[PDB]
Formats: sequence, structure tokens, C-alpha cells
Amino acid sequence: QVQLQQPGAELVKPGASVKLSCKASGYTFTSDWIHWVKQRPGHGLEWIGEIIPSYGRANYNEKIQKKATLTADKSSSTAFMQLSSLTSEDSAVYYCARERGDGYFAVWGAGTTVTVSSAKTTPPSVYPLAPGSAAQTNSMVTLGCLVKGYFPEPVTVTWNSGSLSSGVHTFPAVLQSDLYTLSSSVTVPSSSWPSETVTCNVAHPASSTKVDKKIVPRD
Amino acid sequence: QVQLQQPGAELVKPGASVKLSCKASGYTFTSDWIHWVKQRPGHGLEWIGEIIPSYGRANYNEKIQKKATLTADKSSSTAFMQLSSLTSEDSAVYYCARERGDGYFAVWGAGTTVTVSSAKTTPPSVYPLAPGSAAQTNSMVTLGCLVKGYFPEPVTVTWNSGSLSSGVHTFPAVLQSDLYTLSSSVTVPSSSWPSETVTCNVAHPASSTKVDKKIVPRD
Amino acid sequence: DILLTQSPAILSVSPGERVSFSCRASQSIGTDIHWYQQRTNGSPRLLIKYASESISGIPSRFSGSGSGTDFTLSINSVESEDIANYYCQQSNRWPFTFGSGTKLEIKRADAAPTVSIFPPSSEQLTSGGASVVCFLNNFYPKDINVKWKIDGSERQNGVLNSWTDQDSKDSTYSMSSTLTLTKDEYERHNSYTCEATHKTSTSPIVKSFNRN
Amino acid sequence: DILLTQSPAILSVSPGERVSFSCRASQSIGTDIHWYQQRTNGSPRLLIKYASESISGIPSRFSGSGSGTDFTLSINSVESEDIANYYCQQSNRWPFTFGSGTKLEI
Amino acid sequence: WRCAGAATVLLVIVLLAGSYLAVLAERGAPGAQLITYPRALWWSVATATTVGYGDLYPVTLWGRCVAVVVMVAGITSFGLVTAALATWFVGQCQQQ
Amino acid sequence: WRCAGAATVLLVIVLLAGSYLAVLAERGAPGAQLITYPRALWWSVATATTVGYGDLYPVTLWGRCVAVVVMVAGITSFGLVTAALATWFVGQCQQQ
Ligand SMILES: CCCCCCCCCCCCCC(=O)O[C@@H](CO)COC(=O)CCCCCCCC
Ligand SMILES: CCCCCCCCCCCCCC(=O)O[C@@H](CO)COC(=O)CCCCCCCC
Ligand SMILES: CCCCCCCCCO
Ligand SMILES: CCCCCCCCCO
Repeated sequence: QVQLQQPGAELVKPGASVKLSCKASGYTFTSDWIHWVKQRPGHGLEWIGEIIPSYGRANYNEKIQKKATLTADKSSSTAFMQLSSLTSEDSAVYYCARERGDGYFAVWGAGTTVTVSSAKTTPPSVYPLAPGSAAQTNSMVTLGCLVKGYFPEPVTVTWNSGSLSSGVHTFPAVLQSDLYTLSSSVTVPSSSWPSETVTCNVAHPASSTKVDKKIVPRD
Repeated sequence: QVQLQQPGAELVKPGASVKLSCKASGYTFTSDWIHWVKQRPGHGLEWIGEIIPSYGRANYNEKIQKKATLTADKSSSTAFMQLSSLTSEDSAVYYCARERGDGYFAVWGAGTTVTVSSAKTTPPSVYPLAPGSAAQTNSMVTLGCLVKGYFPEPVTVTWNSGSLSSGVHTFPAVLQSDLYTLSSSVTVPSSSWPSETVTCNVAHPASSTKVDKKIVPRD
Repeated sequence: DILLTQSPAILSVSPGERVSFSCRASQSIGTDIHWYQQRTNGSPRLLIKYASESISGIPSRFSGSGSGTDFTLSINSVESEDIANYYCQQSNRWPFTFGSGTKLEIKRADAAPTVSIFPPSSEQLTSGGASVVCFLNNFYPKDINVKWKIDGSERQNGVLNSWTDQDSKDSTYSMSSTLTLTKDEYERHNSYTCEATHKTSTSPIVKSFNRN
Repeated sequence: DILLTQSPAILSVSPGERVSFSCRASQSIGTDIHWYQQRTNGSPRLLIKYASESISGIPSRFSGSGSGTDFTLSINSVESEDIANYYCQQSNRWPFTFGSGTKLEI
Repeated sequence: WRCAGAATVLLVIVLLAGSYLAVLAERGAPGAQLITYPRALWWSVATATTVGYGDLYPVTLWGRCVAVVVMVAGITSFGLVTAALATWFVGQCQQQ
Repeated sequence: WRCAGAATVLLVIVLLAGSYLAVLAERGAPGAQLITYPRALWWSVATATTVGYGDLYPVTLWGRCVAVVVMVAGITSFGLVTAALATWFVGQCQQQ
């Protein structure tokens, strides 16, 4: 099972604060340290700080400005990072990681995408992408879905709830007028569609929305 | 209160000697070291030596010629540096500093300006600088004073005994025929002058002179 | 603080050959170095601890070597799934620090794109918008150019493109090109064409559809 | 004796942006570095001790980092009052030594 | 024999608590090396035996306070263990 | 119990005087590191316990003479403190 659980996304307005959570499971020892690592898009891993939940002592990267405050709750096995007075420079993915006191990060959370912006949360519109009536069929057929007009990042797109993994491309989003848009493509044997269903699943954690949309041939 | 007290200036003739004093106040411990630091105009800080007053042992920078002899007097809480056989290369500001035996200089004196020269001490002449009868008045008015014909450096110029701090410029002195000259400027709301007094205070520690001069409109 | 230099930042390699990532520390750190792999949109994953010690679940193709200041992560016979960014991290002295990362790129055989064009959906048209999407999938090398045409004349406004990183399943690249218009402007034209030009062919790969 | 290199000697910066002063020691000195600010015609003033430890009365905009040989004094959002010369000083080995100084220009 | 066993338990407790508290004290000090538990346990052993190789040592005030407790309680308790072993050995010299 | 308390006081006096006099002896020798009181106190402790990590040590003649006094008086007095603690522990082994 997933050993460290982090929310998918947080939208914060410039100058405001947010509290990120990291819910731990699996084996827990008194030697455990929880670490926080920041990654801006297209950049490397940056160590933020650490806390030892069994005692509550936290330490912080001294080379960067101190914008974080770390706490832990032993009852709920959850570590927290308070990011305060945020700026566009604080937009990043924030990972938590577990270290057994022997120096390496054996397990990592999935990361929380923090975007600092004044724009508003917007769920995406999902549209099917089925071939035109004149498209010729090879031994394989390509389908897709169009995820338009959401904010902020990210969305997660799966096909048939994950059972369709090979032959899938999800393109990076492009930002337009304070709204993102992306597409996802899937290739299946043309023998199998539409006799076997294909459906895309689009999740948008910042708005707590999850949508399905089956791809059916055009009438 | 000021924790280390140093005279403002010492004039010494080439080849002669001088004794600088550093009067300590505040908390005194047996772990205290008094340090001496030399700064030539436009240059950096240069460590000269140290003495531990509770024992009387002194040490000296081994990379430069030994021109200093350090002593201390526990009764008057005063440290002394004897500079001997001086040259133009010894003209500098000499700071004393207190270190609690843990490596850093928590407090510094104001420094003693030592000038090595054969010229004679000369008090300055202070002249008011009031606007001409044809100068137009904006929302602010600029006044000043002219400090001419003194030696050696430095002088200290304040306005209204320090209460006028914003809107003040004191220009670096220029040396002419063995005499220095500088000016100081002050800007106040033209509404306030001359209904509210403005007066410059010029101190010249090398001659133990202090002079006031009120700035009044021209008759 | 320990500075970890990963040079070169990009490693380009043919499939199946050996590759070595270099990590150099600004001072000696014994063997206290650990290596992580991060795939596109993934979390970092521990590959090697204490310079050379293997991790359960990591393929045997991965090994590490070195001590002092110079450290190497090696992959015997790369495959597409190894496409990722690779980071070193030291635990010898506080604070823990990370290297800046090396990207692994794979030189595979040339491949022409599979081009599919999709007219706007019914649901999208019923609310004002009209997006025409074109996929250009599984080509190599990554250099490609797409051109939209409406009724035979080139269209450049309203075109938004997106490119994937190198694919960790087959070492290819893919791209999407989406032309978004009003529904009325979409309904004033017949033919929509995306054209792909790639080094695999002198002639463009062309996919079209008539609205009428 | 420890040589402390402050490079560059002049730091030119727009108001409100971050600035970093570099100090490099000729050999490793742990964290035994201290930073002073000296304004025109003023005495030096202690800003940071032991590389990163704050001093009472110094604005929170000032911080320091580093250990071994490489040291950084940082100012978050400079303002006009930060115009001055900045010096590092080491206390790891006898004698104490000073860096040559960096000037901040806005 | 019962008292030798109690001294050994006290020694292990001192070594383990010293290792845990050293890491807790030393993390946060740039350049500190006494920051992971396995080698902190090696350090506590080298201190309680008075061998003190010096491949590892604390650099902070509270790490050095932890060291002093490990010295006081750990050198005493290791001396007790050592004294017991020397007494047992002197016995079988007599038994021959 | 009264004699254990007197030995502890002598030890602290040796550690403090050794720290003060080491700094006094070592300042003025280029390259000396035993030159500020907090770490000189850490050095005096590491010497009186005989642990001797060697992260710090004197390099001058008079610093090494100070070291010898800290060894002679400090190892004796730390041995006394250690002996007292071992005696007290052996007591409650008997009490069980
Ligand atoms: C609350 C916890 C406090 C104590 C926990 C200690 C854990 C010990 C397990 C060691 C795992 C191996 C570490 C590693 O891979 O690294 C080795 C090679 O670098 C070095 O091993 C070591 O540091 C040796 C361990 C200590 C020496 C034994 C002394 C016994 C009295
Ligand atoms: C006449 C005076 C002689 C004795 C004075 C000693 C003063 C002790 C106060 C320490 C202030 C913190 C120093 C610092 O910021 O630096 C720490 C981090 O570098 C290291 O601390 C240290 O060196 C640890 C102190 C000594 C270990 C304790 C042993 C007790 C038996
Ligand atoms: C810096 C954190 C201090 C931890 C000290 C633990 C208790 C030490 C007792 O000697
Ligand atoms: C170099 C100064 C000597 C100081 C020595 C103090 C007395 C030492 C007694 O062992």
C-alpha cells in the first residue's frame, strides 16, 4: 500500500499561507525522519527541511529563505508543512519522504502541486475524440479525449481505470488566459473497438472532481 | 550607553609616537579580549593585535611590521595601544573591539583617526550658507554650512544637535595647502524656516573645538 | 555544505550499450551517496544506497561505484524504461544535499509519426467552442513541424502545440496540435487538414476531414 | 594564516531583490565565520555570527549559510539602508583574519 | 554475576540513548557528521570505552553535553563490565 | 558521599582553569585551533576522560604543559568520580 499520502494540489493566493499534509503508513519507528523536498517545473530536487515525529524537532535548509514550518501529529501519523506568505517563486511540487535515520529516502509521497495565483479554481470540460466518418482503419485505431479550461494544475488521465496503460500518451498542458488545456491519446487494436468499451477517466484534485467519458463512434 | 570609548583624533609628527586609549564600559568578564583593527582610507579592515586585560598577555599580527605595544589597566577598564616611530603609512582609523573569547567582535569603538604629518593643528572656520535674495522657494528649502581651513581630519557636523537627520548631506573633505575644507547641506520644509531655528554644530576633536552657527536669512 | 556536481547534464546513448552517470562531491564523503531515478511526472525512486548497495525491486542492470569524491551510477544495457532523470544525494554531513541531475536520452531507429485528425465533438459544439485536434504519435527523431490548412490555405492563428518528453516505453516522441475556433468560424469552412513534416519522408504525412 | 576571498568586490542590485555575498576561505574553517556591515564613516557592526546565527537588533532580512570553505551572506529584498561595505571574519585558527570586503550598490 | 549483568544493561541503554540523542542534537549544525544512528552508535561505543578514535565526534553544545553523559555513565558502566570480567578471569587462574 | 562531591568540584575547577589557560597559551601560535573558551572546555573534558578525539589539541609548549596538568589532576579526579559512581551502583545490586 502507498506509504506516504499527500493531497494532489493546493491553490493559494499571493501573500497567503497553506498547510500541506503527509499521511504515513506502514512500519513506523522512533528513528524515522520525515523530509520535505521542493521541485519547480523543469528543475531539480531542493531539500527544504526535516522533522523527527517521535520528538518534534525540525531543521531547515539554511541556504534558502525560511518559508516553511514543520510539525507532526503522532496520533494520526501525519506530518505537516506550513508554507506562509507565498509568492510565484513558491509554485512547485512538494514531496515528503521518509528516512529511517540512516541517510537515504527509501520512500516518497506522490507530491502536492502548489500553485500561487489569484485566478480561480475551474473544473475541466472533457470531450471525446473519435475518428471521423472518412478515416480509414488500420490494424490499430487511435482515440483520445480533450481536457479543456481547468485551473490549476494538475489533472490525471487514465484509460479504462488504468487497465489500458500501453499505447497511451498524455500531453503536457498549455496555459491560456488563466486556463490550461491538454489532450490524451490511446491506441487499441481496431478489432476491439467499439465492441470493447474504451473510457477516459479525468481527475482534477484542486476542484475535487472526477469525470468519465466513453468514446463511441460518431453517429 | 557606548561600550567602548576612543578619542576622535591624534596628530603625530613623522618619527614620533602616540598612545591610543579604549575605555570599556558595560559588562566585563575575565574571558574578555580587546582587539585593535586598522583601516586606511578606502581600504579594508586589518587586524593589529589583541590583549586579555585580566592577565595582560598580548599577541600581534605577524604578517605586518610590529609598530604597536598593547597594555591594559584593570582599575580604569582602559586598554592602550602604543604606536611608535610613525610614518605616513600609519595614517589610518584605529578601532578597538571587544570579543568575549568566543571569536567574534560583538562591539566596536568609534575609532581614532591618526594622521602622521608635520603640519600644525588648525581649528575650522564655519560659515553659514543661506539662499540668495533672488532664489525662488519650492516646498522645501536647502541650507548649509561651510567648514574651511582645518587640520587634521576629522570634523563632525550635525544639525540642531542631531534632531535633524533626514535631508542631510556632509561631503568628504578636500585637502588644500595642508588644510581641509568641506560643506554640509540640510533640506527642511520651506514652511518651517526661518520660523523654526536651524543650526549646524561642527566639532573638531583634534583641536578640542566645538562651534555652533545658526542659519538666518540674508538681511 | 556539500556540493554535488552531475556532469554531463544529458547522456545520449544507443539501446543496449553501457552508460555511466558521474557525481562528484566538493569534499570527501566516504561512501554516503544514494541514487534516485525520477521518470516524467513521477516521484523519485531509490536505486542504489551507500554508493554500491542494491535495493530490492531494482533491476540487476543497475550498479554503483566510487568512494571519496567521485561516484558512478552504471546501467548495463539501457532500455526505454530507463529514460528518466537521475539524481545523487549525500548523507555524510548536515544538511543532506542533492546533485543537479542528469537526463538519460536514447538514440533509437528513425520512425515516422502516426497522424490522426479529430473533428470537434458534439458536446463541445453545443456550447460555442470548436477544437480540431491532431495527434502525431511515436516518431523519432524529435524534430517535427505541423501545419494546419483550412480550405487549402495555411492557418496559423488559434494553433496550440504540445510535445511529450521521450517515451519510456519505446524511446519515441509524440506531439499534439489543437486548433481552437468559434463554432461559427468552424461552420464557415469545409476542409480541415493537419500536415506533418518529418525527416522520415520528403513528402508530408497529411490527414484531412470535410465538415460537410 | 587563513585567507578569506570576497568576490565580487562590488555587488550591484535592483531594490527589493535578493542579494548574496560570497566569502571563501583558503582552507576549511567549519562554521567559524562572522559578518560585519560598515556604512560610510561608521564602525563595523556584527550581522551574523558562526555563519548562520542571527544577532539581536539585526533585521530578519539578513541571513547566512555555508560551512567548510564556502560562505554566503544573504539579504532578502535590499533597501537603501543596506548600502554599505560587508566583511567576513574567521575565528577558526590564530590569528583572526578579515576578508577584503564587498560593496553593495543599488 | 547478577551485578555484572545489570551493568551491561545500563551500558547498552547509555549507548542507545546516547546514539539517539546525539543525532537529535547534531542535525541542524552545518558540517556535522554525527547525524545517522548506526555510526552514532559506533561513536558512543568509542567514547564509553575511552578509545576515542575521533573519526566521529559532536560539534554542537547539546551534542557535547550528550557526550559528557555518555562519558560519565558509559565509562563507569563499561568499567564495571570490565572489572567483572577481570574478576572472573582471576578465578580460573586460581582453579588452574 | 561527601568525598565524591569534593572530587566533582575539583574536576570542574580543572576543566575551567584548563580551558582558560589553554586559550591563553595557544593564542599567538599561527594555526592553533584551541583558541576560544567553549571549545577549549570541550577539549579539557575529552582529555580528563582520556577519550581524546583529537578534533582539538594544543600545539604550543605552554599549551601542552596545561594539557599535562589537565591529564594529571583531571584524569585522577574523573577517576574518583567514576569510582564513586561504580560503588553506588554496586550497592543497589546488593539491595536488588
Ligand atoms: C534508536 C536507534 C539507535 C541505534 C540504532 C543503531 C542501528 C545499528 C544497525 C546498523 C545497520 C548497518 C549500517 C550501514 O549500513 O552502514 C555501515 C557502513 O557504512 C556502518 O555500520 C555501522 O555504523 C556499525 C553499527 C554500530 C557498531 C556496533 C556497535 C555495537 C555495540
Ligand atoms: C573562563 C571561561 C572558561 C569556560 C567557558 C565555557 C563557555 C561554555 C558556553 C558555550 C556557549 C556555546 C558556544 C557556541 O556557540 O559554539 C558551539 C557550536 O560551534 C560549540 O559549543 C561548545 O563548544 C560546547 C561547550 C563545552 C562542552 C560542555 C562540556 C561541559 C563539562
Ligand atoms: C538541539 C536539541 C537538544 C537535544 C538534547 C537532548 C537532551 C540532552 C541531554 O544531555
Ligand atoms: C604563553 C602564555 C603561558 C600561559 C601559561 C599559564 C600557566 C601554565 C601552567 O601550566
